Parts: sequence; structure tokens; C-alpha cells
Amino acid sequence: AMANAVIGNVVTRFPPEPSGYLHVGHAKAAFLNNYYAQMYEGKMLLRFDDTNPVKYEKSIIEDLENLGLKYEKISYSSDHFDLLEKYCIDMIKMNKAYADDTGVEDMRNQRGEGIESINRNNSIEKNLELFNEMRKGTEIGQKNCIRAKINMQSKNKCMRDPVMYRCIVDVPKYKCYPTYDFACPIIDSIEGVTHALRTNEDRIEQYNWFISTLNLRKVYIYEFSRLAFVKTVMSKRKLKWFVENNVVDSWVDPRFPTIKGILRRGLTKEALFQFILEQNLMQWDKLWSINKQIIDPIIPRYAAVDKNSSILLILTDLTDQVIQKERDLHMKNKSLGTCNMYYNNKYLIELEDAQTLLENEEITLIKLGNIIIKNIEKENGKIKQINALSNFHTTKKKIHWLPYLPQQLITCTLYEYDHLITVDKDWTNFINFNSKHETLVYAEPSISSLKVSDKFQFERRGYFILDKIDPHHHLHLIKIPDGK
Ligand SMILES: [Cl-]
Ligand SMILES: [Cl-]
Ligand SMILES: [Cl-]
Ligand SMILES: [Co+2]
Ligand SMILES: [Co+2]
Ligand SMILES: [Co+2]
Ligand SMILES: [Co+2]
Ligand SMILES: [Co+2]
Ligand SMILES: [Co+2]
Ligand SMILES: [Co+2]
Ligand SMILES: [Co+2]
Repeated sequence: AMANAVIGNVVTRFPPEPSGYLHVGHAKAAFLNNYYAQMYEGKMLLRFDDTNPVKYEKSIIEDLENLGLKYEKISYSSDHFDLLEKYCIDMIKMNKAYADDTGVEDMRNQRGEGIESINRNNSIEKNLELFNEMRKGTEIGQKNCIRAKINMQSKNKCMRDPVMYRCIVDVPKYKCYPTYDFACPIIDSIEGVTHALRTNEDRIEQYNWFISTLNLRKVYIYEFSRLAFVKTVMSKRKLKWFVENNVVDSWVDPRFPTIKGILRRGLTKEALFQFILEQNLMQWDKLWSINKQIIDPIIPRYAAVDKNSSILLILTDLTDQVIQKERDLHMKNKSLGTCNMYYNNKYLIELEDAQTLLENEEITLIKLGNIIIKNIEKENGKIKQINALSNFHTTKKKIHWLPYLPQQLITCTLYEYDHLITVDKDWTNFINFNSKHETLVYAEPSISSLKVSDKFQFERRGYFILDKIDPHHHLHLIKIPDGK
């Protein structure tokens, strides 16, 4: 619900902290801000929330582009600190704010037991004196913070004189800083936000109090539920730990809930958006199934066999001459176009498939035709070769295959990931330090027409995305989870 939303006069804002990389939680917020702006033909601001002192701007911008989210203007919270100071003084002069030098623990306990602080009835002139000390960074100032003067006996703790301005001397222009709670309603009013979105985890009463106490233009708050996932570390400290200890070797690792990582993992922005519109810690299965049903009809198909367990199949009635036929990259989608298929008398099949055969049995080699198995050569116990006869011109065993043309077979590594932690929510006890499985395969020559980040399907094998191309023509392909 966008309260009193008017077509052409809605302004939302996405306000991420430039203190890290966007993760998928951020994605629900950035998407919903764009979704309500577009619904009402409005505007979406990008605001870097730099309220408290701590260059990720570039990464955030690039993720927001990757998600296809455009914004009308970029701002910083710090852009308005002068204005916030002015309002804080106005607050003091309406006796709506006071300087308090009570310590942290005793202030929490006073707030709990609803007892008004000693300084709550400081004069205006004294409050202004002490705020000036806060502004100049003196030890007096560092002892003081400005609180709003609301209602210490209110049933809602956020209305019990919340802190507005704090003195911060230590960490890197300004010696006092507004709090998030004070900065956020004022900046939203002055930037022209009409509908401010945020997580439902209330501060709504206090935010409204700040706006009306200062007679600013009203701003509506819409709450949404935070999106977080099982078995997913999103604490920035622990992500740092992963990187620093060489568990992953970068912040874009496909096991990281970061936006870059997940796209690298194979997720479409469409799948994420659709999951959000259709949707505590959520389960990944619904998201990857939505992704699969989005990408399956519009990606090519290719074949691959295990490079070393594959068995040599020989059609003994054919010659070594290489026949090549055109085929469709997608059997039920002619737009994706054609590839070239190559065949000979010699083929590669999976040992999984080879050890299921027996003499005088008909099977199909997919996209080629049926063959009749005649014998199985086994040396040392394991299957050495399969001899069959061509019958290309009834069967339940349709298997994939590759031509045994080693100088054209493209060599690939398949990376299959699992979750970095093992429980859903000393934590390092539950790290799967072994969540990156590699398998080497041969694939079809035509797969060389694929470019980086192209998505595709390996027949009877699953879904993959081309992450990188190696020297001497080797591909690195990430398996995309499919839900089932
Ligand atoms: Cl929601
Ligand atoms: Cl965490
Ligand atoms: Cl990597
Ligand atoms: Co429209
Ligand atoms: Co910065
Ligand atoms: Co000091
Ligand atoms: Co799982
Ligand atoms: Co023929
Ligand atoms: Co594993
Ligand atoms: Co490599
Ligand atoms: Co390689």
C-alpha cells in the first residue's frame, strides 16, 4: 500500500550504506523501491547513507545497473549535515531537544524505567551552549549528546527521548553527527521522498514525530519484510573472515550472497524479481526453480562427457570419415539458431551409461539415431570398449554422446558449489571448507561460440553458466542449481 499515491508524483529512494557490497537482502529493497516508482510513473533516488563515520560506491552502482535499476539522481546523507545542524538548533529553541551528559548504561536504565533525565529541563541557552561544545569537539562536548524531548513515559521506547546528535572525535570536517533516526525523516522530507520504504523490524511513530515537530512536508513509510536465506552468512565480519583466511579467494565468490556472486552463480535478475513478487530465512529451492523455468526455454543445449571415465563406443559399420549435420541449439526454440554436429565411427559415452548395456540391445544416441550394441570389452574388471552397429534410420535408453575427435573436443572444468556453512543460522566450527567440487569434461566443439556469462544446458547433466575462458581454449563453467 502506497498511501495517497499519485501517478507522476511518487518519489522513492534506495539508501544503501557505502560500507560494503550489495547482497540479495539489499536487492529486495532496491527492487521494491523501483517497483513502486514504476507503478506510479515516478522517480527513484539513490542515496548513499553515510550518516556515521566509518569506496564501495562503484560496486553498488555496477550492481544496480546489473539489476536493471535506474535512478534519477545520486545523493549522500552527508550532503545535508549543515541543514541537520540547523534543524537541531531549531529543535533546541522550540524546547524540543536538550543536551544530555548522562552516561550510556545509566541512560539505558533511566529510559527503561521511564524516568526523565536531569538535563531534560535545561534552558534553551544552556542546551545551545552545550551543542556548541559538541560542535567544537571539546571534552565537554564529547561528554554530551543532543536528545529529542518527546515523552519519557510513552509505551513506545522509540518515543522516550531518542538521541539526535552525537559527538564523534575519533574516526575520520564535522565533530558531531546526527543519528540515523534523526537524519532519516529530515533528509527524506528535504529530498522530496513521498514514500520511504524500509524493513518491518517501531520507529514509524518517532519518524513522524520528527517530521511534524519541525513542520516539514509529510513522508509516508511503507514497511516490507527483510529477505534473508538459510545457510547464508551475511554478517560482513564473517565474510571478511572467509576472504582473509583463503576460504574463498574473492568477494565475488559464487558461494557469497553478494549480488555479484549470485549472478556469477547463474541467477537471472528476472528470477529474483519474480521470487520477490511471489514470496525468517527463506529457502533457495523456490528461487532456483523460478530461475530454471525462466532460462530453460531460451538457452542452448550442448553435450559433455566426463573426460576420464568416458568409454569408447565404436560403430563398426561406419568409416572414420567425419560427417557433419546442422542441428538446432534448442529443439523447441528455432530462434536460438543452429549448431554443427560431427560424427564418425568412434564415440565417447558416460561410464554411468556404458555399464548399463548388454549384447544385442537397441538404444538411441540423442540427436543422431539408434544403434544396436553387440559386445562389451572389459579388461581388469572395468569396461574398456563398447562395440555396436549403426541403425540411424521403440527405445527407452536415449543417451548423450560426443564424437571421439580429441583435437576438436573442448575441455572444460565444471564447478559445483554448496553452501559455505552447514547450519541455517565459534561459528567457524560449521564451515564446509570443501564446497567447491570440480570435474573435468569434454564438450561439443560448437560450445566455443559461447561468450562469458552465457547460460546453457548440458544434456542429461543440468544447467551451467560460462564463467571464464582459459588459455589453450579451456572453459570454466559453474553449475546453476535447478531447484530439484
Ligand atoms: Cl513484504
Ligand atoms: Cl551472519
Ligand atoms: Cl574465484
Ligand atoms: Co508505465
Ligand atoms: Co565512500
Ligand atoms: Co577525547
Ligand atoms: Co540446499
Ligand atoms: Co544413413
Ligand atoms: Co560438497
Ligand atoms: Co583452469
Ligand atoms: Co584449464
